[PDB]
Amino acid sequence: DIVVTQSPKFMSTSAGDRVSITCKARQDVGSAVNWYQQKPGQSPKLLIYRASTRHTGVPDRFTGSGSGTDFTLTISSVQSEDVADYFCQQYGNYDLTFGAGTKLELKRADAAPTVSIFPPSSEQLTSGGASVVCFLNNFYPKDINVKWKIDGSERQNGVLNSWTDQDSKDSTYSMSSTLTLTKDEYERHNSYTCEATHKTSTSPIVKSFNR
Amino acid sequence: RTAVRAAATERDRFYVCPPPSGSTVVRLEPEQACDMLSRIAAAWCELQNKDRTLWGEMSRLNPSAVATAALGQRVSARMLGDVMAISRCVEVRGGVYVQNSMRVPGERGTCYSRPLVTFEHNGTGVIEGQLGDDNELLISRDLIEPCTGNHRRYFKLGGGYVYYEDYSYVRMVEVPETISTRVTLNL
Amino acid sequence: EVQLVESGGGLVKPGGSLKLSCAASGFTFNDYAMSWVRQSPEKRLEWVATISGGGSYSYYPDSVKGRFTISRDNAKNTLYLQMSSLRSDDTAIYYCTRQEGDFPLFDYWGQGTILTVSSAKTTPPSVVTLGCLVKGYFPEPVTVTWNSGSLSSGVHTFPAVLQSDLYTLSSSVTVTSSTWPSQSVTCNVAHPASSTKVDKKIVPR
Repeated sequence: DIVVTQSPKFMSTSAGDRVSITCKARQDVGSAVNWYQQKPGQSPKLLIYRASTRHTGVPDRFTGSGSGTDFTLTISSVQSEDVADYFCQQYGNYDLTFGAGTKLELKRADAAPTVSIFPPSSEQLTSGGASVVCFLNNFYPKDINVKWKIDGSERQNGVLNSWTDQDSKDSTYSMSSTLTLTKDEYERHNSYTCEATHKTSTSPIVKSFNR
Repeated sequence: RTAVRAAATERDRFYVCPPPSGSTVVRLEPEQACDMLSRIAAAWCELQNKDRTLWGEMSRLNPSAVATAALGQRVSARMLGDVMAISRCVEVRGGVYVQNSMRVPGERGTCYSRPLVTFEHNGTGVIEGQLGDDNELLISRDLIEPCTGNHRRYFKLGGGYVYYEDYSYVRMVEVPETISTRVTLNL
Repeated sequence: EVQLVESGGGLVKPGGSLKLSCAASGFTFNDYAMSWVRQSPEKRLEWVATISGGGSYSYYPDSVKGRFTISRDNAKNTLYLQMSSLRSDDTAIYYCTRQEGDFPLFDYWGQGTILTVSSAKTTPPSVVTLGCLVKGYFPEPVTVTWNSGSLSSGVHTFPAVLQSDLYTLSSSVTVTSSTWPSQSVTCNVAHPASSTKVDKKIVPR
């Protein structure tokens, strides 16, 4: 198969600015590459075909290019909606193949995560287990490192994180974190704390609770 | 594009080839056993003898092309075990038209491998074939493929060539640049 | 408008069988070749199958070949996909697609297939910023809102995560420190595949 390599995964820019993305087919395709857009929650949408020529609908900041093996989408001046996932396919060969995809990201403008912790709920214990929630809303960039502590003792066993997509109003990432542990494991400790570690801070920003 | 560029050649004639039944049956001339022009005979003969082995190999996977060369005549050949079977490939006169599209009419998404041709005569009436290797004309339109993007091809159309792009006709062309393994001898 | 609806998906035991279908409107159907393209649990969009405009021909990756059968039916503009030996890693969203002359052009809605285990049902333990922890449920999807739409802003409903073998999602919503609990606030959960529905008032202890 004509393996098509779309580096990179992440791609971060700013409002109204220059962007582009690279796809390297493993054999010659010439003019015969395609780029699709996938805004979060929707299906794909055809942008550019035969390389570098638009579909009947697409704004004209979007420009593809090149041919042979080295194809590159570029977007002149970014807007709000232009944040999406961006996918290249080729069609010189069955079997048909797409690139790995490339994720866009605006820059306005960092910020600090509003970290609140939560207890296992009243009824949750009665069914027989305990889960501690730590949210981290409205921060930038995506990169962050939450670490739990059970009476000042670190825990990475039994944790499920979940990052949100970048906001459409403001462009800030959030994330959640869930320390699932047993009822009897919960009973036998006291002070439970979730410890952030973002660029924004010098120090680990922290919330905790007792009992 | 229900459209059809008419064609003519010269002394690269269009032939059609029928399958040979074993009317005629042949083999190859095997290695023949062999005073400054003494030395030229013995090398030449050994060359012919060694080059024999090659012709062998090629006879087993493309006999038609062997017999066409050995008999200087367009022929269809195929093997029956360790032996060949031949017929004269008949010539074609009448108009030889080359359909402009390589798209398959109903099966919108699939394509033809090599350009469709409409042509008359060859005992007899109209035929809807397609363009074979080097002016073979094929009675059958079943060299198919699914439509790639960036399909550029150059087919030998009679004397000349014919360029096609995106499974659709472009022009005629003469392929200017020859490459050669011919080894001329300054005399 | 050229529009495009498809259906068939749900949960299926490995080795199972399933037929998808796809209702094509707003264009002259058989003029175009139809296709089937599948998004993994994240990305990758594997091309699955592509049939010719008339019917006669169709083409496959070796991955899905034998197992899957593409077909169309031009009497009433519908494209099908027949999966068999249905396999765990076939778990993906299935977008039906129209091709122009060589490649996919108007992608369809999306249509999720999953494999293997059992429809365990949600729980939401209930949880200034507050929240809602929906846990132990299967399969996708589920629906959170707050106060039946109502709360436009504040909301940060997180993506799901598969646990050992069950999903679990979380939802945060933030408000003016006074206004709660003066009007107590409800989190409206729904798991349609188990017919479960749970509006949960968030109380202090």
